[PDB]
Amino acid sequence: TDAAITAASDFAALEKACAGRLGVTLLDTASGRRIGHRQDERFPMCSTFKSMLAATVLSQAERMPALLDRRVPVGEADLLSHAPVTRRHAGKDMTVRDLCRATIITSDNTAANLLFGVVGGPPAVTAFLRASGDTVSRSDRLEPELNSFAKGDPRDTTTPAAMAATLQRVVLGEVLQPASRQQLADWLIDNETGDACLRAGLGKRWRVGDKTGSNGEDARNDIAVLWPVAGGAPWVLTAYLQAGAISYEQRASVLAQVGRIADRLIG
Amino acid sequence: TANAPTDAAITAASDFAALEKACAGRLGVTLLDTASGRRIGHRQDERFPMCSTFKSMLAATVLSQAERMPALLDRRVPVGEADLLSHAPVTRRHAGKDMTVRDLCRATIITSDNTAANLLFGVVGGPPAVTAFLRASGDTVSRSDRLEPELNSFAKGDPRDTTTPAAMAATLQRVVLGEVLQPASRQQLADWLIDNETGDACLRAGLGKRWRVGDKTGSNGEDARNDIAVLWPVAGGAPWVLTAYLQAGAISYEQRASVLAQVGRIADRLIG
Repeated sequence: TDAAITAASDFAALEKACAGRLGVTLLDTASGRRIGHRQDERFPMCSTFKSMLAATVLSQAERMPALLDRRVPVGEADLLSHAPVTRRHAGKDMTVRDLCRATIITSDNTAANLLFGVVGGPPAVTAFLRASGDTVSRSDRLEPELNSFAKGDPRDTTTPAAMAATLQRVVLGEVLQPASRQQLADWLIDNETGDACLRAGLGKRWRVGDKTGSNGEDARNDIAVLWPVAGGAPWVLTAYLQAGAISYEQRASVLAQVGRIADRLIG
Repeated sequence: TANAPTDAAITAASDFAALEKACAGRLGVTLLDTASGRRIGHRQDERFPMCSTFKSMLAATVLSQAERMPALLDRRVPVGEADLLSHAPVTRRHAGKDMTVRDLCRATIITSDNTAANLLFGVVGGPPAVTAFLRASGDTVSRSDRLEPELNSFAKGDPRDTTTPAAMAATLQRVVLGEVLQPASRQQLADWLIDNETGDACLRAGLGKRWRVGDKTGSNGEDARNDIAVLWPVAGGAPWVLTAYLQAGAISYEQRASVLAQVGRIADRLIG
């Protein structure tokens, strides 16, 4: 129940309260120390992969800067469910840069597929991940098929620990040039879809950038970079959950509770 | 001339003059057919406060300068706690760090963000740079004079930060649809207008599905509520421009939006 979610003082109790499978990594970027729960098990990325699709675009634009201003057409036939920004531009076109922003802050699925076309598909995103040092996460399909998950099928999956290390390297490290990583961070900070997830459980001391993901079966995820507003080293927090026995809304509550527990662990 | 305006009298009005009488206000409208140049309207040459509608031209000014220094759009500007104003829905998230000029442009068009507008004035040379851009584009009427939030103040006979419906309609045509900016600039500006999030209850509420609409609103805490828009026919054809400026202090803030929605309904009937 809702009461059991709210009473949970550690990740195992939280997982038991929703009868699900929860994967979490909390990473202190100053020390490299991590606090995890099932952090090496695979979970479907769902829309959390869009953060790295955008990063792949920025990385390609470092060698061809006009790429971000290139315009790609949006057709009525390309519209998928949940395409809030691209739907306004059907019959005309959008810049690659505005497609990146849209796919991160509203999770627009049509934007994502158009950007896959621009960067060279799931192999391009996988190549960027490997190049960045991540040998675990992988992109294999487009929207909306990538949201499918089956135990033992590693397509479009990551682990909480791998994704936390990758967020650190790509958003905070040297994989991208400073201008590119700052643009990516700003999009994560402007995210609109995560207000009921990790952000709901985190206190005012953090500036948060995050990207959510979900599918229609049982998965609800949120990955985040937390910058201390007062200054200091950021933390990274990834949270992946599969819990088919509770409602969509209750899955957000579980993620909010992850944020509350994490905030206590950092102190 | 209404002694006690109601929602019902507003939605019953079928022409601009009757709509003005129903809300006991002062309404300025210009509906411009870009293919023939003809205009239909009301008080088209009287001055009204721009309020936030000027941001469309602040963004156009930035783009015009960036055509000559392209790195300008990627320059990052710090957002300080001290820069934050009451309406800062996007810049509040970035206080203590910085934002690109391009993202500040986006924020000031599609939200109520006033801090973004002041940071951008710092980059371009202030209100005088916006006025100079307007003059070079052929507008001899519109003028930018003050920073936020003072520019939203209006007094009869004080022309600071004002325009007229006819002047702004012509300027929107030249800037959004014409050759004042380079194609890539004008398309970026159109896309920001199309993405606007503050105007759902204003002109858009009165306009039918046959139009793709970009718009920019503006209002103050006294009696002004405005919305300027470019209407592209989804099926294809020539766009129309519609500017609407309202002062109506006898009705509530929410009812001022209803008056603009009714302008939209009337206009849609007039275009046929």
